[PDB]
Amino acid sequence: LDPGLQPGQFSADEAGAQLFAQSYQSSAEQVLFQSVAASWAHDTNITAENARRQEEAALLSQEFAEAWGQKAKELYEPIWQQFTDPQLRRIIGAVRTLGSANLPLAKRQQYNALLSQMSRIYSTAKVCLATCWSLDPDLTNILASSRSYAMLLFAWEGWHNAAGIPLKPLYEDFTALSNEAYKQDGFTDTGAYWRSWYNSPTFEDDLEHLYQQLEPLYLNLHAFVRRALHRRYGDRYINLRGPIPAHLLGDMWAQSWENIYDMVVPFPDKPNLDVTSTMLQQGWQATHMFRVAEEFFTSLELSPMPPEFWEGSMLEKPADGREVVCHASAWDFYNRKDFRIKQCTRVTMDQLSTVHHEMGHIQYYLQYKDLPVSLRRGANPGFHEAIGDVLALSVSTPEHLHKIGLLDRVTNDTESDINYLLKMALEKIAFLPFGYLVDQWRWGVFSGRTPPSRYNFDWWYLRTKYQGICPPVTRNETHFDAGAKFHVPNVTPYIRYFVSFVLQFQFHEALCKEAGYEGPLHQCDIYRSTKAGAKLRKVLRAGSSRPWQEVLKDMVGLDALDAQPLLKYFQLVTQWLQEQNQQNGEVLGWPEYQWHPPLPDNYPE
Ligand SMILES: *[C@@H]1O[C@H](CO[C@@H]2O[C@@H](C)[C@@H](O)[C@@H](O)[C@@H]2O)[C@@H](O[C@@H]2O[C@H](CO)[C@@H](O[C@@H]3O[C@H](CO[C@H]4O[C@H](CO)[C@@H](O)[C@H](O)[C@@H]4O)[C@@H](O)[C@H](O)[C@@H]3O)[C@H](O)[C@H]2NC(C)=O)[C@H](O)[C@H]1NC(C)=O
Ligand SMILES: CS(=O)(=O)N[C@@H](CCCCN)C(=O)NC[C@H](CC1(C(=O)N[C@@H](Cc2ccc(O)cc2)C(=O)O)CCCC1)C(=O)O
Ligand SMILES: *[C@@H]1O[C@H](CO[C@@H]2O[C@@H](C)[C@@H](O)[C@@H](O)[C@@H]2O)[C@@H](O[C@@H]2O[C@H](CO)[C@@H](O)[C@H](O)[C@H]2NC(C)=O)[C@H](O)[C@H]1NC(C)=O
Ligand SMILES: *[C@@H]1O[C@H](CO)[C@@H](O)[C@H](O)[C@H]1NC(C)=O
Ligand SMILES: [Cl-]
Ligand SMILES: [Cl-]
Ligand SMILES: [Mg+2]
Ligand SMILES: [Mg+2]
Ligand SMILES: [Zn+2]
Repeated sequence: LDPGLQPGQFSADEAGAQLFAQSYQSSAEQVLFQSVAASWAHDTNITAENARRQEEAALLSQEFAEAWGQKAKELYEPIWQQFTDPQLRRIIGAVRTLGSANLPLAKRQQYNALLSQMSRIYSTAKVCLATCWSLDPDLTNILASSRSYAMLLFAWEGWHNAAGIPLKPLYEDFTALSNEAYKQDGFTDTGAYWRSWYNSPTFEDDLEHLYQQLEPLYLNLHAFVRRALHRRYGDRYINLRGPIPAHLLGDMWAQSWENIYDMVVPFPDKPNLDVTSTMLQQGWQATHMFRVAEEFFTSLELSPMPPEFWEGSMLEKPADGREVVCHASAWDFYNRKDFRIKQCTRVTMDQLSTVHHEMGHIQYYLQYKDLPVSLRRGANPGFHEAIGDVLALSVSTPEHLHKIGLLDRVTNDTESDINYLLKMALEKIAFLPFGYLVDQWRWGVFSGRTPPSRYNFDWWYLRTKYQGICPPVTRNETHFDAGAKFHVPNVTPYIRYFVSFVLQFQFHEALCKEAGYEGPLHQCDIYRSTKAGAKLRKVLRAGSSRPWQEVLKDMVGLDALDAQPLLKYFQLVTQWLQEQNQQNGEVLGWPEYQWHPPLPDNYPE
């Protein structure tokens, strides 16, 4: 470790810990920068050489964490928990938590190589027929636009086999090393460390209680959509009392159902609220999508994207041969200057939402860039996920789409409302069970309740339990279907997204009220509300300097996650779907839990 970066001397009392914390953060900024820079260099240009440089950058961060962490334990381990300044307790408590830097050097190298190899498997997997399809755009477009059961099945099976199977041995090894590292910091397993970010002793119970409120909305949406699919695919491929085959819902993971809106829209004679075809007819490209998203942010008197963002970002998939990680991402280089998005942008309405999601991450980075590096985080990780989704809620309204030229026809009637709320339910309510289950699966793997011998059995137990889907071909434990979802091999926690899909409606309600809007919540558009912008800016500028419960109280008037704003938003369609399902004599749920569809006659082709 370079001499500039090593801890010096500090007094073993609270006053010395303040000076230690100040000096830690000054050096950490430079270690953060070299780490982000090396991760960026590779994911936009996947080469063996860039992988090696990234592993070397990771090893430097471990050296730094060990040096300062051992210094913190030497001076403050028996006393920091009683320090009077709560912000200091948070920083010292983090520095004493060494993470993978607890691992001896050989195991650090093994850990870092596993993360590199797991990333590469996921982001270079292909499905082959001589010629081969990538996840993004090829398989993504098949799942979204094909209505051929056998083609959808070829893409779904091809992807899950190609990405999952080779990951399993690596994921087993990663899990053990990760647990070994965090156990030395005092956590029972890695999942307990991840959950600690929310600083709530009742986190898991609080989440389960939220899901109990939301589940009836999902069950009714599920039953209605299953009926719509039955009308298209027939009684052989859809069981009206069983789980939906997992490849028919528009998305590789059945996690958003937006793409099947045309099969479920209740009143197709009203305006077509999927504006993709109009974006295509009008010639939108990726740069238009990012500039329109930026202009929403500046309409609120939030910050434009700086030149470094436009000069450095990757906004389309390279067509010059390179392999890149196409999964969208937003980067803080921790130098207060460089902030970038990497997105393999496609010209679609749901991608326009994704652009806003990613720019929300950038806006957060811009607003807290001058805090100490350890406070340059969301008030909790769910806050970071909600920012862009909140703006996108306004952007998707038919009223806003009209303003930006994407929906000529204007209507304000009950049918048009049901159409819009149904479309939003396909995006937001359908996600909730998936958002919830992914880290239930991973928490059980980290705790050892789900050993390798049950990775897929327990995955599909949860997928059926919560989402009411089933795999369309037979799976066994050589399959590793969790590993075919980006966040598993890339070791990105997922419960942040369940939190953010609830939180974003709490934010929407608060901002709409601040903007002076007095209509139905689902028709609010906060565009050009500088008062809403100022209220949002306060959250963004706080970073993680204050407990999330108190930041939330200042913003929305309550100190807890609450499902009521989401329920208020959807109330009209919640009532409508319940009435429709009763009228159609639906079974809510999937009591034929064993059912799986047959194979097509000529399968594989
Ligand atoms: C789409 O249309 C709706 C409905 O419009 C009303 O209903 C239809 C059937 C016709 O009668 C229209 O002429 C009506 O306007 C619009 O929602 C209404 O928006 C207006 C604001 O533009 C709202 O009026 C405000 O309401 C404030 C709150 O008071 C209400 O709340 C009490 C409970 O405390 C409730 O019981 C009562 O109904 C009150 O009206 C009030 O402070 C303020 O001064 C103003 O009166 C009205 O409440 C809205 N109705 C509903 C049902 O939400 C949408 O704005 C319109 N959308 C678009 C995009 O144009
Ligand atoms: C680690 S980092 O430096 O690279 N920066 C992170 C953000 C740091 C936040 C600070 N803690 C990052 O960029 N992460 C990538 C991830 C990508 C997306 C992702 O996976 N979304 C989940 C769930 C989801 C969320 C919103 C939505 O509307 C629909 C689905 C998914 O698609 O399954 C794919 C497109 C939308 C986001 C992200 O932005 O959150
Ligand atoms: C687990 O499954 C693999 C994959 O076989 C496919 O999936 C099964 C669930 C089943 O539906 C099979 O009909 C599918 O072909 C099995 O490995 C394959 O076994 C077949 C024999 O059926 C053989 O021809 C292939 O070479 C094997 N490999 C592949 C990639 O297909 C495996 O035997 C199953 N059992 C175990 C314990 O892994
Ligand atoms: C990709 O990485 C290699 C080194 O691995 C480098 O020589 C090359 O310039 C990079 N390409 C781009 C477009 O940055
Ligand atoms: Cl965060
Ligand atoms: Cl999280
Ligand atoms: Mg789409
Ligand atoms: Mg989608
Ligand atoms: Zn995000």
